[PDB]
Amino acid sequence: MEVNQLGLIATALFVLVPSVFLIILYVQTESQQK
Amino acid sequence: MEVNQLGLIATALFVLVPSVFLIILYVQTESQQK
Amino acid sequence: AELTPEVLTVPLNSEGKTITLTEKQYLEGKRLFQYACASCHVGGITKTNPSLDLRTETLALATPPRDNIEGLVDYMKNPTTYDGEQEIAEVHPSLRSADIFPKMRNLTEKDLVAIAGHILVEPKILGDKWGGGKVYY
Amino acid sequence: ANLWERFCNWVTSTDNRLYVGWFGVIMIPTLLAATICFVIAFIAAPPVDIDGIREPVSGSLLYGNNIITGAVVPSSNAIGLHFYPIWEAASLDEWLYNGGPYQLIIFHFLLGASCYMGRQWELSYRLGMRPWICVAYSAPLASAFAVFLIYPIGQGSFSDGMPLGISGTFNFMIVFQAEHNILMHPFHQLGVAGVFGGALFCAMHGSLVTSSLIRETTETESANYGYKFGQEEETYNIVAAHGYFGRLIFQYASFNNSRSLHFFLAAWPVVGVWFAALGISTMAFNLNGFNFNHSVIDAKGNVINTWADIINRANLGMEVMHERNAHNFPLDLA
Amino acid sequence: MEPNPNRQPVELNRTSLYLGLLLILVLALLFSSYFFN
Amino acid sequence: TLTYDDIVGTGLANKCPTLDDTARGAYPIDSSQTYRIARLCLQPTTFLVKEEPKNKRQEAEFVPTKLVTRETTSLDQIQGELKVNSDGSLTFVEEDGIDFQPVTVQMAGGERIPLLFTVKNLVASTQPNVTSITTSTDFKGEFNVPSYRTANFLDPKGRGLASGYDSAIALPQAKEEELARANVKRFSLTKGQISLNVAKVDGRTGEIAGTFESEQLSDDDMGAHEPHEVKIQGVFYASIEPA
Amino acid sequence: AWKGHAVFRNKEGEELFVRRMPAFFESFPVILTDKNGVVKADIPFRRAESKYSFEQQGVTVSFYGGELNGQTFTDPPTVKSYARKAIFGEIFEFDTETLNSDGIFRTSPRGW
Amino acid sequence: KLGANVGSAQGPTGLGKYLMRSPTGEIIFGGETMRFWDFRGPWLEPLRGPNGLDLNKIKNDIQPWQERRAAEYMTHAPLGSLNSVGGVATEINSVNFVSPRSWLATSHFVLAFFFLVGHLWHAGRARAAAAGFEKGIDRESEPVLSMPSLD
Amino acid sequence: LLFFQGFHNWTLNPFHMMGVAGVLGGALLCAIHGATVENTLFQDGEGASTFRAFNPTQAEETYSMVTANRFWSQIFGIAFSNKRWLHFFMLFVPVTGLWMSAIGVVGLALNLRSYDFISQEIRAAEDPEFETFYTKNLLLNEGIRAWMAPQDQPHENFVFPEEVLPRGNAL
Amino acid sequence: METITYVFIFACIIALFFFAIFFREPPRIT
Amino acid sequence: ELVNVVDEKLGTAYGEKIDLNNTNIAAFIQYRGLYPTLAKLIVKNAPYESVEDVLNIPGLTERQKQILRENLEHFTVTEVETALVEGGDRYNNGLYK
Ligand code: CLA
Ligand code: CLA
Ligand SMILES: CCCCCCCCCCCCCCCC(=O)OC[C@H](CO[C@@H]1O[C@H](CS(=O)(=O)O)[C@@H](O)[C@H](O)[C@H]1O)OC(=O)CCCCCCCCCCCCCCC
Ligand SMILES: CCCCCCCCCCCCCCCC(=O)OC[C@H](COP(=O)(O)OC[C@@H](O)CO)OC(=O)CCCCCCCCCCCCCCC
Ligand SMILES: CCCCCCCCCCCCCCCC(=O)OC[C@H](COP(=O)(O)OC[C@@H](O)CO)OC(=O)CCCCCCCCCCCCCCC
Ligand SMILES: CCCCCCCCCCCCCCCC(=O)OC[C@H](COP(=O)(O)OC[C@@H](O)CO)OC(=O)CCCCCCCCCCCCCCC
Ligand code: HEM
Ligand SMILES: CCCCCCCCCCCCO[C@@H]1O[C@H](CO)[C@@H](O[C@H]2O[C@H](CO)[C@@H](O)[C@H](O)[C@H]2O)[C@H](O)[C@H]1O
Ligand SMILES: CCCCCCCCCCCCO[C@@H]1O[C@H](CO)[C@@H](O[C@H]2O[C@H](CO)[C@@H](O)[C@H](O)[C@H]2O)[C@H](O)[C@H]1O
Ligand SMILES: CCCCCCCS[C@@H]1O[C@H](CO)[C@@H](O)[C@H](O)[C@H]1O
Ligand SMILES: CCCCCCCS[C@@H]1O[C@H](CO)[C@@H](O)[C@H](O)[C@H]1O
Ligand code: OEX
Ligand SMILES: [Ca+2]
Ligand SMILES: [Ca+2]
Ligand SMILES: [Cl-]
Ligand SMILES: [Cl-]
Ligand SMILES: [Cl-]
Ligand SMILES: [Fe+2]
Repeated sequence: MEVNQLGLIATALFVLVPSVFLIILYVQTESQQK
Repeated sequence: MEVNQLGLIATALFVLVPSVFLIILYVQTESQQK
Repeated sequence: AELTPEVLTVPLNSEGKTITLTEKQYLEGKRLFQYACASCHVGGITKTNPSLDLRTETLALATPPRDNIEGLVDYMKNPTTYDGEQEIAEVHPSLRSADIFPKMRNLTEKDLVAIAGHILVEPKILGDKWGGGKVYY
Repeated sequence: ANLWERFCNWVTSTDNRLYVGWFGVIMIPTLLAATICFVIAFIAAPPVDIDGIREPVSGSLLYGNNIITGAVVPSSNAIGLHFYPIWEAASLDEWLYNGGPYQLIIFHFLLGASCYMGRQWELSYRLGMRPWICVAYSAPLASAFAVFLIYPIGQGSFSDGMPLGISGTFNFMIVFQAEHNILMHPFHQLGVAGVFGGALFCAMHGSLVTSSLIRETTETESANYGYKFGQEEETYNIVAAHGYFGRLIFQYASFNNSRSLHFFLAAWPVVGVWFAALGISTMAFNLNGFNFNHSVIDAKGNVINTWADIINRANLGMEVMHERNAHNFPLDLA
Repeated sequence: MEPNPNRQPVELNRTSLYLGLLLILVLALLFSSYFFN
Repeated sequence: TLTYDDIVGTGLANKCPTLDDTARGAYPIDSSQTYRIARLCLQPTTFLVKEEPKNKRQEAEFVPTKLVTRETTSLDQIQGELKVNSDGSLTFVEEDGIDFQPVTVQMAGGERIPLLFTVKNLVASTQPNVTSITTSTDFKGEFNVPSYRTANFLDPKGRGLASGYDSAIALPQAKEEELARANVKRFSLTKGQISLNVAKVDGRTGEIAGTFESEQLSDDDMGAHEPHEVKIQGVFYASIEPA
Repeated sequence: AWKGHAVFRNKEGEELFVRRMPAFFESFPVILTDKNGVVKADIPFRRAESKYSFEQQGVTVSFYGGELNGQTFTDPPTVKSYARKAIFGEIFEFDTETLNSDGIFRTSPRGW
Repeated sequence: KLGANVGSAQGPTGLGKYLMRSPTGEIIFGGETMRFWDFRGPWLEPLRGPNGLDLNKIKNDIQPWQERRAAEYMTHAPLGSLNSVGGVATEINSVNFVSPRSWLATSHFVLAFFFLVGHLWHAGRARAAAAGFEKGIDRESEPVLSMPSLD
Repeated sequence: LLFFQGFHNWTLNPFHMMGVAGVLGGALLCAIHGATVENTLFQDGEGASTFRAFNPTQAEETYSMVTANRFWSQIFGIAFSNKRWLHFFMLFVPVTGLWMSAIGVVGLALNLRSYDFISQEIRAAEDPEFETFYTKNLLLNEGIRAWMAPQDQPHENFVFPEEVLPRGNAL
Repeated sequence: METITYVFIFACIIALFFFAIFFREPPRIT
Repeated sequence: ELVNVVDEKLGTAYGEKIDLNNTNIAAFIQYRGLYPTLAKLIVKNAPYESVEDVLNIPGLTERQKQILRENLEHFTVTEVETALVEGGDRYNNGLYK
């Protein structure tokens, strides 16, 4: 199909950037003293 | 120019995935006590 | 393979008389050619006019014929254009212009004969390398 | 304390995060200018008539290059060694067509790097150090001078200076090999011995010192935490290292003296690269590599090729093909 | 340099990570068709 | 009376000689004598390029350009026959000289137009009854414009007409049709027109000077693309002498 | 499809063989010899002293088998084209539009 | 000599094959030697006019001694190998020649460079010796230890 | 070397390039480290030749890490602070480099080259005014192959008539 | 977009120079 | 539609003999007595409607006319090809050894 090429990168970043953000916060929360 | 269409995402991920990895490690190191 | 007397036998004149050079003659001819000629004629070409070489077939078709000893010796005394029309001693080293081409000054008949022999023998050794240029290096 | 006094005190201050210094007063602006012009040119400059035959070569990203193919293209062969500042041009467009950016960048850069070396001396002095780090740096600097200034002077044109780009660097090397047989030049050979050898001794030294680290850590932590910055104790066992190395070769090939060793480490690559620099700089005046073309002949007089002759065939390919539209006469005399 | 007294540690618990990942992924599953168009 | 060392580097070498405002006389033409132009000089001062509109039905203008190849543009040391024709007009027949210059000018927005600025094989004639050349005299004529590059020129992939590859070798199994115009080099040969307007005459010395306008095609990159229409304006100098 | 086997001949009817490209070469000259390996024709780089051009030597090509079976071509451009393909061995027709093929060789899974 | 009109011969690039203009207009030789138009020599200057090389002098006034000299110099260019094989790097063995200009230029570049190095060496050492730390850093009075941290 | 340039375009290969970085970087580290230690030495003797003032069994560092660190921090912006890391890194750079070049060569075993940029070629084929250093270097390579192949690969019995040899004007 | 990528990676590298120099972990003597 | 005119000319007599109207002057070195004198005259006075018209060049000596006659068999004439005669290429065509 003649799709928007940028679709791919658009989707990829759309997922990865916020997800990564979360993962960072989560991980640095778990490493904090208990 | 007629470049490989996957170049962009390939490069993006090539940067982002390992960088994020490092960032995660770094941030959770800093959040550790002492 | 060796440098045989047969290899060293070259036309002396246009009438098809040969002469057999000594190894000493050939070597001196090489030395003298390098001393007085190679600066323009290294390998049998001509740097200041690449259109004319020292291939035997080329000398044969020159006027007068230069594909034998006496032709070449004569050329070294009184050089002409390829068609014989002009005498060019003024811009080409020769006994006649040894005043302005000093390296020609102390050259004997024997020397010119030796040079001529070098020029005739060399393509018999090197073949197409002689006058062939960088393509054949 | 008048104003000039405080200015001098700040310039030469040993407390600035980056040392300025008097050399730095020249370094900083020239390097900033070279860098800025370079980044802009590399991204956006139009094609440049490097060989002065109205055949413009595209070096920048926006004009069809990637990182590997892009370059800041040397100034035009029509210019030769003439000084071509912006104000000698009728317009920025002319300036760009003729490769002005190249000259601005390389002159500012060479000044800047020279002052960088000076500055190494200068801070060594302000800190009470011995002074010769800058002499070690003289080797790569001399190389830069060799490919950007000296070689162009010898050949009569900055159009034969090294291009500011990856592929342009390769072009430079290949044409150089054609015109000088640099591989067969003992100074380049010494340069190779210098950088190969430098890599070797780098690894060697790294590995031996690493090998003899005194145990200061547990298995679940980096051995590097075993060294504390500024600690007075040496962190490895140089006697154990020397013992290993002496046994590996023989007792006397080894250095037990750390100072002598480290001096060797400085001297080998520095001297080698000096010779590389001088190789380029003397080949600048066409004193070229060893020529054994047709050196071996048989009894009849047949040429017996050696590997030198094969090299010659390759060199010939480079020669006849390079700058395919620039020569009208049979000898490439520069 | 003297330490800034306004600093605060930041947190994200596991449930928030899961909720967040669900939001991002589902949003992506929703919008991707439009990104490709 | 300047020497090379007075001149070198000044930019003067690319300028044509000039006549004073005193030179408004006439140069007597004797039909019996034979004449020559000993030195023709043409110094371009302006290069205009005809824009190429989109609707193809709008008036195309000649737009200004920027010279980027520096002071290398003038034609000079041109000599030729100066014929007296039956109707009393004169005809310059160009025989030899430095009668071409490659020139590159740059359009607004950056497009570069290379051209072979030339008067090669110029034949230019006056109006009839030119008993004396005056500041009312003028020449009109035609010249040839050969390909900007000649036949040995190789493109960046090593293709050419009289030499070089005849295909795109980096694309071994590509279809050749779509690349034909780039693969098959072609040698252009066209016509230009020029008008010389005499503005000054020194009849004692036979020196004339004035302005010119010529029109010609630009480089077509050996058939790779369409040429542009160029108009060149400048000043000229000629020295007439009986031969 | 196979285009069929190309047989090259000069104006005298001698069969000529295109020298094949070795794997080392990204690009290769077009050179034609007889059965004994004597150069009979080529595609010249410099033209000024060409002696073996297809035009001079009157090179023609005839196909046997495949789509072009029984056809002969004599116009130098076309003969030259098929010769260029002949340095690659047997000649084939390719669909290059479906994948937007770029005409540059790629390795097989054997390679990868 | 063969009948070429050298002033009008257009080279392949569009620039004159024999003669062209310098960036400021002077008539100069074409080909790569366009870089060398600043050259001045007793054999060439008779062909020089106010605007550079003169086409009429070139057509009519070139003496045989000039031809001789040009050929001599063309064939004794300062190019050659370290083992004194004269000519370009791809030339075959035959001429024993390396120009005195190359020998002198190269020798003195090498010497001038190592003398620059010597100057750095002895200048730095002289400063360090006059100030008293050419033999190293005093452990008991290490200057940097009395300086504030960089950060 | 010359063969690899002409046939493989080896210089364009990112693995070779990483090799060059490893080798020249190693040389750099060798030089810079040596010079640094030698120019931050402690005065441990009275001799102007400072080599004797070292003892293999001595417990103390012979040069000042702190002074070296300040110097490079101010000259270059960053500096080693950890000796162990410094020396490990001196192992790591040239070793890694040589390994990468080995990978590139393994590719070249199969002619799996970094020979071309396809986009470059599509543009240059369509546009005879487009030129870069990359296409220039390919011309050089084509030269190398044509002019060296007959004598370099004699088993192929190459005969390249003069007229097919690629050559620019005059040369 | 290729150009944008090249310039982006480069720009990131320069930013990193900035942080690695001015916001390094300061070396501390024991 | 698109044709390399030089390759094309190689398919005419231009590829077989010295074209008095097109060939570069060095070709005249192939035969006795033609270079440089007659070669210069010939190239200078081109083009020729036929080979024998070369006998009519003004100023030729009787001996020159004889030599030309001896070599008519080696000559040809074809239409002047701009690509071959522009740029002074008949005197220097960028080819040396
Ligand atoms: C200014 C310095 C200089 C220059 C330019 C020349 C130039 C020349 N000499 Mg002369 N000569 C010199 C000094 C010089 N020489 C010295 C010091 C001596 C005494 C040994 C001689 C004795 C001499 C003789 C006997 C002959 C010559 C000849 C020649 C000619 C051929 C050179 C040759 O083939 O070398 C070959 C090249 C080498 C041997 C390579 C030398 C490379 C050196 C070792 C590199 C050193 C660089 C640097 C100094 C090292 C620093 C070390 C670093 C770690 C600090 C050439 C014109 C020949 C000639 O033709 O005479 C008519 C000849 O026969 N020379
Ligand atoms: C900036 C310049 C430069 C630099 C620094 C390099 C660097 C390198 N090149 Mg490259 N090269 C360059 C330019 C450069 N190149 C150019 C312009 C080209 C043309 C394309 C090449 C063509 C080229 C080729 C064809 C090859 C290289 C290879 C290499 C690598 C070889 C490393 C090595 O030490 O092997 C040295 C060999 C070894 C370390 C093997 C083991 C050696 C044992 C231990 C030695 C035992 C010796 C023993 C004691 C005997 C002594 C006897 C004595 C008498 C002699 C290295 C990364 C090589 C490579 O990539 O390998 C993967 C390679 O094959 N290069
Ligand atoms: C189109 C082009 C346009 C470009 C325009 C660019 C103009 C920039 C002007 C902006 C001025 C402010 C910026 C200063 C930032 C800074 O570095 O401070 C850092 C510190 C802090 O300043 C310290 O600051 C201290 C006090 S305080 O912190 O400032 O309050 C003070 O005690 C101390 O004296 C002082 O040194 O300053 C120093 O360490 C001394 C000055 C260092 C100079 C750096 C020069 C860089 C040269 C680069 C060469 C390479 C080029 C390419 C490299 C990739
Ligand atoms: C141009 C540069 C761009 C920069 C990009 C950075 C992007 C950052 C992305 C933000 C993501 C936020 C995710 C927070 C997710 C999260 O943390 O939830 C849990 C969180 C609970 O917060 P608390 O107050 O309990 O605090 C707990 C702490 O640990 C949280 O930090 O609630 C909120 O954050 C409020 C908003 C919740 C809304 C979430 C609803 C999810 C429902 C699922 C919907 C999908 C399913 C639909 C089916 C039909
Ligand atoms: C003197 C010859 C010049 C070239 C070699 C110079 C050695 C130093 C150059 C490297 C500098 C690295 C950065 C500075 C590194 C640094 O700081 O050095 C420090 C080191 C020790 O310094 P010292 O202060 O203890 O001694 C130097 C003076 O103070 C005198 O006591 O310097 C030396 O050992 C000098 C030795 C010179 C003895 C003569 C050397 C001869 C070598 C011959 C090589 C020939 C090779 C030919 C090819 C095979
Ligand atoms: C006048 C100013 C002149 C300097 C201008 C800017 C120079 C920038 C220097 C590099 C800054 C970034 C360093 C990050 C990394 C960083 O912060 O490292 C910091 C690191 C600190 O070492 P330490 O011994 O303190 O670390 C030991 C332990 O912490 C390890 O766990 O330094 C090194 O490891 C030295 C070797 C790395 C040398 C890398 C040099 C790279 C040069 C540039 C190469 C790429 C250029 C790309 C071109 C587009
Ligand atoms: C050395 C003394 C020397 C010899 C011997 C020599 C020979 C020579 C011959 C036989 C010819 C004729 C070639 C032919 O095919 O007919 C010839 C022609 C030319 N040469 Fe020569 N030559 C010697 C020396 C030199 C030197 C040093 C030069 C360079 C300055 C030189 C050049 C030439 C030129 C030019 C020609 C062609 C001249 C013409 O036909 O107009 N020669 N040489
Ligand atoms: C080719 C041109 C030849 C011209 C003729 C020669 C003229 C030479 C005159 C040199 C003048 C140098 O003058 C120099 O000025 C500076 C600044 O005021 C002085 O510097 C002095 O004052 C400043 C400011 O308080 C202090 O920071 C510094 O520590 C102190 O040394 C120098 O000690 C002095 O020597
Ligand atoms: C490409 C897209 C990527 C997006 C990247 C997003 C960047 C996110 C940056 C997160 C920064 C986290 O910030 C980090 O927080 C932790 C706690 O929260 C701090 O940690 C601090 O608090 C904890 C808890 O009391 C202590 O144990 C610790 O010793 C103290 O330093 C770190 O000093 C700080 O650096
Ligand atoms: C901060 C801006 C620096 C970069 C400016 C680039 C030159 S400016 C640039 O020039 C091109 C060619 O003439 C034009 O096509 C384009 O429209 C114009 O924007
Ligand atoms: C000049 C007309 C010659 C036509 C025949 C050309 C050789 S054959 C030709 O080769 C192409 C690859 O280049 C294939 O894609 C195509 O399928 C095939 O028709
Ligand atoms: O410019 Mn760059 O390169 Ca030193 O040689 Mn000549 O010139 Mn060009 O040719 Mn080869
Ligand atoms: Ca008027
Ligand atoms: Ca396509
Ligand atoms: Cl021939
Ligand atoms: Cl090139
Ligand atoms: Cl040239
Ligand atoms: Fe160390």
